[PDB]
Amino acid sequence: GDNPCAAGPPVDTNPAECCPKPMLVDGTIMMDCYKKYGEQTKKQLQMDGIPRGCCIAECAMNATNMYADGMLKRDDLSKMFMDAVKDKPEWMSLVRDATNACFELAEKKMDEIEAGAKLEPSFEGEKICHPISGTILRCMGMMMFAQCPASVFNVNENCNKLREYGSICPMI
Amino acid sequence: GDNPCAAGPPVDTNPAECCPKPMLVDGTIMMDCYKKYGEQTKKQLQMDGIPRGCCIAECAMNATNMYADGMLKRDDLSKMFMDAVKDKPEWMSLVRDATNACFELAEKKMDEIEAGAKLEPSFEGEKICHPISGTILRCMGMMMFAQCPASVFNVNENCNKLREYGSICPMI
Repeated sequence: GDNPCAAGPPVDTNPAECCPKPMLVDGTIMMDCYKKYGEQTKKQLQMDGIPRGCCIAECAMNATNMYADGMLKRDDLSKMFMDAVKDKPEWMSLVRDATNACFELAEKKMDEIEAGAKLEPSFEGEKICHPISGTILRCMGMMMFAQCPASVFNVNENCNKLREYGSICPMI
Repeated sequence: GDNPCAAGPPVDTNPAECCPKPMLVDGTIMMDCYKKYGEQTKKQLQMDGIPRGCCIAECAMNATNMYADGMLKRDDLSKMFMDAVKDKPEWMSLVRDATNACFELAEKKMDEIEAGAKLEPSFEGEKICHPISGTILRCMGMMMFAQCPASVFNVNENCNKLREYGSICPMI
């Protein structure tokens, strides 16, 4: 009632069911990528200090031949993204916008990412990946929840409470 | 296991319990502003067309003498934000950046923001707000969840899976 942000989220609500977000990179690559590098990233998530590069993310960008020499091909990556939504126009609008946001926003933490990229394995079999991918690939993902197309959003008592929670509460 | 983003989040996990995010605007002001314009804002989420301005935010930006003539006082707001977290240096780093991100992201969607300010009330008794207030503060609100200091975050099974969820699932 009075305190919605006390309550927390709606219980059995899946944001992908509330919002059918598209593949900017093929869904089966990430399943593969996660299963490969999921266990490590979940550790690295709980580490302090300089943030460690997300290996799922570099593994995915490698596969699509977008990453090379510490470099993600922004130029090539965009169109790669533009092509996914050739089939869903309501998303075309968002993705274009989100791209330069993610990239130019990534430009702010260049010095921290540059630091993140130089690190050595925290234990046996830790793969040190360049964090740039995971910036962009997380950034893009978070971005697509945030401005879900009014045309694609799944509306219901739950998903409404869900959109309502996430929309109002962060500032509350 | 393999698909964590299938399972969804844990149900009884508060993102603010996992991260006791600071009040940059008095926690009780938002209660009032929410209590006043809450029903109205929850409608506008479901409305189409040009995005409608968040009034809670505008009301809060008013009360703290930050909103005036359709213009948010960037300088004073900047300064107001430090004053909240002067007592939490672990947040200062974050707060400064989030300030400039939120503003500069708002710089991107200006022509879209401008349209929202010109709209006409959809019926009897709609109060129309400038979307800038709700823009910056929603941006601001999500950011500190997003960059919750490893020093501030509560470590436990839930809060850890939760973090694990939010970092990895958006990109899947």
